[PDB]
Amino acid sequence: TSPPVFSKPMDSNIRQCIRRLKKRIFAAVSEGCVEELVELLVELQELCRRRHDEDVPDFLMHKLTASDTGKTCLMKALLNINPNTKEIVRILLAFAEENDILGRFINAEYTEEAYEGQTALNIAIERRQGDIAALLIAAGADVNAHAKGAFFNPKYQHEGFYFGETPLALAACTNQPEIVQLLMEHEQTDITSRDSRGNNILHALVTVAEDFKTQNDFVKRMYDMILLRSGNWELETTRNNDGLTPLQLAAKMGKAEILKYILSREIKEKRLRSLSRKFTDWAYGPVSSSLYDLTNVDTTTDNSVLEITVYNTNIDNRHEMLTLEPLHTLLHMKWKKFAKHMFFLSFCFYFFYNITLTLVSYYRPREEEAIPHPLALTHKMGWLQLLGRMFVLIWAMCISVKEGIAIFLLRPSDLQSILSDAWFHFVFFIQAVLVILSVFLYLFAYKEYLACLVLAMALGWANMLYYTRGFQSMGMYSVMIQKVILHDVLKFLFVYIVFLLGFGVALASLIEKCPKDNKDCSSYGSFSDAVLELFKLTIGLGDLNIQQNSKYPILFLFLLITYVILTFVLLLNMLIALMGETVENVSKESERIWRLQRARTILEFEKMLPEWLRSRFRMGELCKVAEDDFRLCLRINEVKWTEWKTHVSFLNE
Amino acid sequence: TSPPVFSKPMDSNIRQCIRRLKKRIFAAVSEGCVEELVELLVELQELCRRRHDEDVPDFLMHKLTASDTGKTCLMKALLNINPNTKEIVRILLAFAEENDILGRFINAEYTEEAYEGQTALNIAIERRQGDIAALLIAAGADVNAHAKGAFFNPKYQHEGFYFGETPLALAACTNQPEIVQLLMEHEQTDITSRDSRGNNILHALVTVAEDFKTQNDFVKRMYDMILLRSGNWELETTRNNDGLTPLQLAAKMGKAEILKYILSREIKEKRLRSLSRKFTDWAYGPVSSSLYDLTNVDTTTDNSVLEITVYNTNIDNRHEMLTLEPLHTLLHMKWKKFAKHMFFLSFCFYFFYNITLTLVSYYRPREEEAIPHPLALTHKMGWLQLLGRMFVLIWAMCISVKEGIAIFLLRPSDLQSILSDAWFHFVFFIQAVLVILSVFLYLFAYKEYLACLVLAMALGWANMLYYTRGFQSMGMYSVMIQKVILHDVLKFLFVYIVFLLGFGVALASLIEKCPKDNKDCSSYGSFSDAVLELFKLTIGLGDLNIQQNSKYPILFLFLLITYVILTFVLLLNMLIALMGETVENVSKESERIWRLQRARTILEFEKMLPEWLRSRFRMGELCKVAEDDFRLCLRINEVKWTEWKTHVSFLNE
Ligand SMILES: CCCCCCCC/C=C/CCCCCCCC(=O)O[C@@H](COC(=O)CCCCCCCCCCCCCCC)COP(=O)([O-])OCC[N+](C)(C)C
Ligand SMILES: CCCCCCCC/C=C/CCCCCCCC(=O)O[C@@H](COC(=O)CCCCCCCCCCCCCCC)COP(=O)([O-])OCC[N+](C)(C)C
Ligand SMILES: CCCCCCCC/C=C/CCCCCCCC(=O)O[C@@H](COC(=O)CCCCCCCCCCCCCCC)COP(=O)([O-])OCC[N+](C)(C)C
Ligand SMILES: CCCCCCCC/C=C/CCCCCCCC(=O)O[C@@H](COC(=O)CCCCCCCCCCCCCCC)COP(=O)([O-])OCC[N+](C)(C)C
Ligand SMILES: CCCCCCCC/C=C\CCCCCCCC(=O)O[C@@H](COC(=O)CCCCCCCCCCCCCCC)COP(=O)([O-])OCC[N+](C)(C)C
Ligand SMILES: CCCCCCCC/C=C\CCCCCCCC(=O)O[C@@H](COC(=O)CCCCCCCCCCCCCCC)COP(=O)([O-])OCC[N+](C)(C)C
Ligand SMILES: CCCCCCCC/C=C\CCCCCCCC(=O)O[C@@H](COC(=O)CCCCCCCCCCCCCCC)COP(=O)([O-])OCC[N+](C)(C)C
Ligand SMILES: CCCCCCCC/C=C\CCCCCCCC(=O)O[C@@H](COC(=O)CCCCCCCCCCCCCCC)COP(=O)([O-])OCC[N+](C)(C)C
Ligand SMILES: CCCCCCCC/C=C\CCCCCCCC(=O)O[C@@H](COC(=O)CCCCCCCCCCCCCCC)COP(=O)([O-])OCC[N+](C)(C)C
Ligand SMILES: CCCCCCCC/C=C\CCCCCCCC(=O)O[C@@H](COC(=O)CCCCCCCCCCCCCCC)COP(=O)([O-])OCC[N+](C)(C)C
Ligand SMILES: CCCc1cc(O)c2c(c1)OC(C)(C)[C@@H]1CCC(C)=C[C@@H]21
Ligand SMILES: CCCc1cc(O)c2c(c1)OC(C)(C)[C@@H]1CCC(C)=C[C@@H]21
Ligand code: NA
Repeated sequence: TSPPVFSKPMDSNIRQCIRRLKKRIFAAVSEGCVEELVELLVELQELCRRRHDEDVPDFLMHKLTASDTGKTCLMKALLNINPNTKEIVRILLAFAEENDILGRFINAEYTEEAYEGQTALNIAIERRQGDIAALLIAAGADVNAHAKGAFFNPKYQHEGFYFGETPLALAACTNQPEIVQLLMEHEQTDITSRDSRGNNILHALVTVAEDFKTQNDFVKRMYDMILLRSGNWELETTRNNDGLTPLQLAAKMGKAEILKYILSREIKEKRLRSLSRKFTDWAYGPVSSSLYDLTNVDTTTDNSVLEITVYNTNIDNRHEMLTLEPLHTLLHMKWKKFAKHMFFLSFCFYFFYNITLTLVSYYRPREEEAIPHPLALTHKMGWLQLLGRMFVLIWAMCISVKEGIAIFLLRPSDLQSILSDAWFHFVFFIQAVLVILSVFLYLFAYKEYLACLVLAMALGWANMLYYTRGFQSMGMYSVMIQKVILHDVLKFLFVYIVFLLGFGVALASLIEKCPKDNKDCSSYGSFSDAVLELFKLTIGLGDLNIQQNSKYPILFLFLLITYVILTFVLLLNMLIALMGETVENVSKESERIWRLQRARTILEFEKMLPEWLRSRFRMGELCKVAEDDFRLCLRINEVKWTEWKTHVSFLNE
Repeated sequence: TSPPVFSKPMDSNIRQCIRRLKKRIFAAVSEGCVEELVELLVELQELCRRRHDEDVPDFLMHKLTASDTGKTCLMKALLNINPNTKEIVRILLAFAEENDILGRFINAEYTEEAYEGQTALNIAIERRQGDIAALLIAAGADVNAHAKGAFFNPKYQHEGFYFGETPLALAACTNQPEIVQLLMEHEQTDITSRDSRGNNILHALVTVAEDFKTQNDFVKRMYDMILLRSGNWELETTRNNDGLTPLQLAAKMGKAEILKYILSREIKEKRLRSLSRKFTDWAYGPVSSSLYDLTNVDTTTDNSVLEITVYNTNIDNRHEMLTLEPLHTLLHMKWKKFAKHMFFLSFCFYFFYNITLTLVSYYRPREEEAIPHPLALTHKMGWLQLLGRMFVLIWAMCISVKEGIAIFLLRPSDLQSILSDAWFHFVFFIQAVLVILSVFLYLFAYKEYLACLVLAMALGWANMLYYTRGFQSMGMYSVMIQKVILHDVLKFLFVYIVFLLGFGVALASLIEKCPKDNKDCSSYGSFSDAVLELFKLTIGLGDLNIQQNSKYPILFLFLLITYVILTFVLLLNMLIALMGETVENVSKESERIWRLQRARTILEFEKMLPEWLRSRFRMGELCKVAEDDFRLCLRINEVKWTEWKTHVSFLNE
């Protein structure tokens, strides 16, 4: 989108159009001027020794610090890498040593609010200068820095560089394993240290990964190395300010590959046997067992990876994120255990509810038809009453409440994206409200119950099409009728409704008054009649040259002909082309959308259950893995024939 | 297209079917006849020494020059390269030295008007003969040649070989860097020298480049080498006879890659720091700043690169030419600064104008309907008058003038290509003229104002569809409704209008006169009625066997059936197939056309502004780059995540 905008830049080589010794020093450090550096430092020290001792450190720092932002000559030298930067770095460090300012000088930080908190080690590590990083780390550097500020903590991507506000995080995110090892070995580096939002190095690595495989073993390898060399089950347990762990964060942001690696991370090497989650039990060829860990990947605690992966619509990579067992096996087990039967019961109850509405609407023509009303509570009807009158009115509320909650909990910015069941949550609620209001209307006198009851019946019969997601083959349609009617038949109206309006008045103006023939006498009378006739022309009912027309018959005929040739073709057969394109696009992608909707329904029904039954319908055992650990489990026996065949073919040939 | 045609050819090995010593010499130089060369030259010199001195040079030149075209034996020898051309070249040069004709002989030029002005050095350089080129350059050659004539200066491509009419230009355009260096080092070669149209070597290189990347670093590398070794900011400032610089010429002709290279040419090496246009300020990973130069790339002077890139329709590579910052950033800044609000104001004013027209046309049925007229100037109506009567009539003129200018400035051969906003410039003007003429008609008496007013209202309501280019999603339709109606529903009529005419008279001929039944009595009466009934059959109203038919009922029924099966299908459902193909073709290419039209609108509105506001809405600062230069600037902070990630992955692995 639009380029981001920042305050004063870090290093401005090209001076804009908007004290001597400091500028001399900055220019000298910018390029290779070793002799100039020596002379400038000599004269600077001679000037410095002109006053009392206590002001020597402050004066030296002020002379070597740019008051505009707080930049130090060392940072300028590091930023402008030249084939002889090492010598100037050595000279500056020695000069700092002379006056005993090897401290603050090294650990200098910006002052401008944009790049606040930066330090020399960050710049040294960024520019690949590993040797300078080692020198600074040894001498006096402070690894536990925090590069806060807008530039290092943008509101979103494409507006800054977020890496973790820590030298170790920057080294890991810029693919510098050697610097990572050097920093980790140093005792001062505390690996677990949340910086700004709440993020240990693992979260920083997760939030800069790629959404798929291109060639990058970089992020995955760095994450694995950090987790291993850490040697503790602690990094993957911390939480950020929003309360997420690296696994949950990877699931939420949509980074599929880190999630895949971390769900099934196996450590064959002995003596760890605890940071893994895929304890393999036995394997005899194609058949392979496993003991995947469900400690935080089952909808129990509050925010299991499954719920975050299913109930989020920001990303569109979810189709590959639900075949990353134990997610797939969990969904299958729930579906075959407690979610299909509830789905069928809901279908049957809704169908009988609609049939009851219709049979108390038409079969009996709502009554004897004298001065009647529907169900209400009138007794003395027996069998048809206690079922017909009650079951509807009760069950209607049972919907109005449930969906009423859903719309209340609907998050607009995310859930309004269609294909997230909102288009049905609205219609169910509208139908229930219509039935309730239909009853309440006549309940006083209000003889208008009909319109509302008929609207409710029509909406209910139309919405009963929602339940076609239970069958795989006839499940795509329920998506098309949405995707089309909000992608090709809604943006199309804003075009059509122009022409129909345009010619709607035009034709209505050429007409001439003929009250003489006892009535209208002409097909195109008022605006409404002209619009209706144009619509019937668009669908096709008939036309003819209308008499009683003034200022021309030819103009009227020409206008009608051009409307017909401009709407019945070249518009309708263009909307149809767009509709065909949309159907083709959303017909190949049938498995993904259907499976996603089935998962959403399964999770919704699982939530609907009470705590008792849900506790009964748990999955897993109490695996004892390594000498202290009791973690949940899910024994899933996988079988892979093609993979085993290709492996054995390419192995022993 | 058709092959080009030239006059007498350069070298005619195969004599056509349409003095001795000259032919002997030409034949000897054609192939390897060293001994023949020696003998012929000896006898030629013996003959030459038969007369006085003053005629010796002229006689020698005449004997060694072909009067038909002016070709010299040296040029013939160079054209027919043989494994022993060096020896004959040496012999001819020595012989020229003997008689002191090492001048004119070397600098010989054609006489035929087609290949006029050519010289030996051109032929030597073309044939890869670098050594011969060096020899000629050393001895007496004239580098500052001009190879004029039709063959070297064709009216367009595929009719000649245009390279710059200069040995240096030919060497650079035939990928001969060594010869280029040899010529540049020679002091006589003046690099800046416009030849025929006005072209320094840079323009010649720009006008022979490729429109995209295939493998050719050739043209770009040669351009870079010439510009660098020139070492001055002068070549990119000259102008041709049409007043364009290499940057502008590259933009106009459509060569995208040279434009891309020259907009963002960065010279890292110090001591130049002035031929660049991308002074990079700082970079800390993905985030990168820049100081792109807008000295001649902003719509200020008269013909900035932006205007030439947007307001030209000859090429169709523009879609990649508007993502070559600072063009894209300039467009974004203008759009978010002063072009969106004007667009919305125009939309609102046009919408209210159309609604006023409609409400003074229908809502009031144009009046009490006794003997009325629309707005005119009749007073004593108050609120509805001062707005209804004035705003339209005034605003109409405000359109008729503006569009009236546009059509006047419309260049036919280029702008008539549709998708260049002509299809709307015509309709707006027609609508305004119709409103004005509608008023002026009745203004005397002329009770025909209706037809014109209704036409104006219909056209205005239809054209209000123009404003759908402001929204990205609903912006394609404004292009579909043009492409389809000028590419599939216009070439289709010339077919349909045959059948409807063909059967139009045929069916009208089998009818028989029945004035006996008080009136027509038969559906297919005159030609007009038959045509109308056939059209209604095509769209669908109804049909039946018409009585009162002579010479057969069977023939009439067969003709109608074959028309229905030949038009209602196999023609309409073929136009629909073509329409679907066009919609599919122009639906994928939605971003490009919409962005191009948005850019055109932005530039048009920018032009519309007065000098004051435009001066207020400038962009850039007064960058001071290298020691003398004050040039405009545009600080654009770019961010590239994927590029940085792939670079770092492939760099330190
Ligand atoms: C008698 C007359 C009155 C009758 C009244 C009865 C009703 C008559 C009804 C009439 C409407 C009929 C047409 C419906 C469709 C039109 C488009 C639309 O609705 O949304 C569009 C605008 O996108 C949005 O997100 C809109 C959100 C609106 C609601 C926001 C609620 C926020 C507060 C919280 C809620 C508070 C509680 C609210 C409930 C109390 C959707 O388009 P999109 O976003 O581009 O979709 C993405 C599609 N894609 C993913 C394929 C790309
Ligand atoms: C959501 C998508 C679908 C939309 C709906 C579907 C498409 C469109 C709708 C279709 C339904 C059928 C037609 C409409 C209903 C009839 C009444 C009506 O509306 O118009 C009435 C008046 O209005 C006009 O005459 C309109 C004049 C031209 C359009 C003006 C638009 C701006 C309105 C003004 C803005 C001012 C702003 C001022 C600013 C300074 C018609 O008068 P009538 O002839 O007496 O009525 C018929 C009576 N009869 C039949 C008994 C004889
Ligand atoms: C009551 C009866 C009378 C009514 C009268 C009222 C009007 C009635 C109207 C009737 C016409 C209705 C049909 C319109 C479309 C037909 C085709 C067409 O017009 O151009 C076609 C011919 O291509 C051209 O370029 C034609 C240019 C013509 C104008 C030249 C003006 C030159 C002088 C300067 C101007 C001087 C001032 C002029 C103004 C004063 C366009 O086809 P194309 O070129 O192949 O298009 C490329 C498409 N592509 C890029 C997708 C491939
Ligand atoms: C731009 C694209 C769209 C084009 C328009 C749409 C498609 C075509 C048009 C449709 C509109 C409706 C029909 C036309 C209008 C009616 C009048 C008419 O034109 O014909 C009249 C005469 O002409 C004929 O009878 C024509 C004979 C056959 C075609 C001859 C073509 C050459 C013309 C000659 C060249 C000579 C060259 C000589 C060289 C040596 C018909 O006579 P009529 O029956 O008395 O009229 C009806 C009267 N009534 C209804 C009151 C009874
Ligand atoms: C006869 C008809 C009468 C009514 C006419 C009503 C007309 C007025 C309606 C609305 C006023 C809107 C004003 C704000 C938007 C300005 C344009 C804009 O921002 O476009 C954006 C694209 O936009 C999209 O990509 C959106 C895609 C969906 C468009 C749906 C249009 C539906 C029309 C009905 C909607 C209303 C529904 C309710 C109607 C009652 C791009 O612009 P940007 O983001 O600013 O660009 C900066 C960033 N960028 C350069 C990187 C892109
Ligand atoms: C023998 C093998 C057994 C295997 C395991 C069996 C399953 C597990 C055990 C039991 C099933 C689940 C028990 C808890 C029910 C909680 C309420 C509930 O689910 O409400 C829901 C369903 O509506 C009902 O369930 C109606 C209430 C009674 C359900 C139990 C019937 C008796 C058990 C009969 C058991 C045998 C059944 C035999 C025939 C299949 C409400 O949904 P809704 O109102 O439609 O939602 C409206 C909004 N929406 C449409 C957008 C979603
Ligand atoms: C207004 C209307 C009134 C009537 C409404 C009647 C409605 C009731 C009709 C039938 C009840 C069926 C109950 C059992 C099936 C449950 C779902 C199921 O199993 O789906 C399976 C997919 O299914 C397919 O892939 C089938 C594809 C063809 C579907 C055709 C539907 C025709 C509808 C008419 C049919 C009846 C014809 C006769 C009608 C008189 C998948 O489920 P699974 O296999 O259990 O999943 C485990 C394995 N898996 C996860 C790996 C996949
Ligand atoms: C093939 C597809 C092409 C593309 C689509 C094209 C779509 C075109 C859309 C719309 C145009 C179609 C015609 C609409 C008007 C016809 C009725 C009329 O004119 O008058 C009638 C209504 O008169 C009124 O004043 C009430 C109008 C209420 C709105 C009715 C349309 C709502 C459509 C909402 C659609 C939402 C759909 C959402 C889901 C998609 C009655 O007036 P009358 O006739 O004089 O009768 C006398 C009775 N009276 C005295 C009581 C007045
Ligand atoms: C607070 C933040 C401000 C940000 C910057 C604001 C913008 C910059 C500042 C100012 C806007 C530009 C000023 C110069 C206008 C020159 C004339 C001109 O543009 O004519 C054009 C528009 O028509 C008009 O502009 C009508 C004349 C009055 C415009 C100014 C209104 C008062 C300022 C209100 C300011 C607040 C507005 C608030 C609501 C948006 C004529 O176009 P047309 O006739 O349609 O063209 C016909 C042909 N065509 C259709 C093929 C093209
Ligand atoms: C589905 C699509 C298929 C493909 C397309 C197929 C297209 C086919 C095209 C055309 C053929 C369609 C039929 C046209 C004629 C019908 C009227 C007639 O015959 O007579 C009438 C006109 O009589 C005249 O003499 C005036 C004719 C003026 C031209 C009218 C058509 C202009 C179409 C321009 C279209 C431009 C479109 C540009 C944008 C696209 C009246 O005669 P009558 O009936 O005897 O009534 C008695 C009245 N009278 C006494 C006053 C005479
Ligand atoms: C089948 C796909 C889901 C669905 C269900 C509906 O109830 C309706 C649907 C779509 O489309 C709209 C909103 C245009 C209908 C309006 C009126 C009625 C009678 C029903 C509405
Ligand atoms: C919507 C695309 C732009 C557009 C605008 C128009 O005004 C018209 C358009 C197209 O098509 C033609 C020229 C066939 C129409 C003729 C008659 C009328 C009433 C309008 C004409
Ligand atoms: Na098709």
